[PDB]
Amino acid sequence: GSSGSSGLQQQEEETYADACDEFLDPIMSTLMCDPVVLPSSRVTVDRSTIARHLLSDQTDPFNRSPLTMDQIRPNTELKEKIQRWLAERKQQSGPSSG
Repeated sequence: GSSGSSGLQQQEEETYADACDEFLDPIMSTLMCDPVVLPSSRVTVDRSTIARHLLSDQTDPFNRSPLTMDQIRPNTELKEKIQRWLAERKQQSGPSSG
């Protein structure tokens, strides 16, 4: 349990204020974990960001043409870049216990 001025989580979860547009979603404006390349609009969007748009109208949010989950492909060229930054960004100054 708690002891004094403690807590599990006080709202919010993350805070990416140092990511380039290449990683940030064009619509969600947030970090992209699974960026999919749209073969229609040629735009990079999260695999989940597109799914929400392919719920009632299976098409592109920009091109507005025939599009589906099978059409969109995973942006490996970008995903590989996110792994390099997400791993490099975690540098910090250096803990100190002693």
